[PDB]
Amino acid sequence: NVSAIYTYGQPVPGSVTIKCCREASSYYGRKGNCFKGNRGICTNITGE
Amino acid sequence: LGPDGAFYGVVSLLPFQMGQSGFQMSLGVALTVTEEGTGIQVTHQFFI
Ligand SMILES: *[C@@H]1O[C@H](CO)[C@@H](O)[C@H](O)[C@H]1NC(C)=O
Ligand SMILES: *[C@@H]1O[C@H](CO)[C@@H](O)[C@H](O)[C@H]1NC(C)=O
Repeated sequence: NVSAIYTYGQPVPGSVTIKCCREASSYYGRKGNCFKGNRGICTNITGE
Repeated sequence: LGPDGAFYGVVSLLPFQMGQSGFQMSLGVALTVTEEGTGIQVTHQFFI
């Protein structure tokens, strides 16, 4: 639930884009656990 | 098939989650062979 305001209390027309993701497990790799998870599935939306 | 009886079934593992914790250490494979005229089929299942 996002809003944005100028210094003197004015609405700001513009584009607001939000991107949310993360890593999966990151065990360590190599002599540990070489291939693991993904790059993290990253999603993305944008609004006006 | 039909030339002499042969099929080279390459299966891509990319849709499978190789590299994560969705493992059961077992990949169940079922193979069924039918015939054009007769509706009879032969089924063969095994665990990789
Ligand atoms: C979100 O940003 C990424 C940046 O790499 C882009 O590839 C992706 O297309 C964007 N999302 C949409 C729905 O366009
Ligand atoms: C079966 O034999 C070998 C071992 O898999 C393979 O190289 C060959 O291409 C196969 N032949 C057919 C017809 O699938």
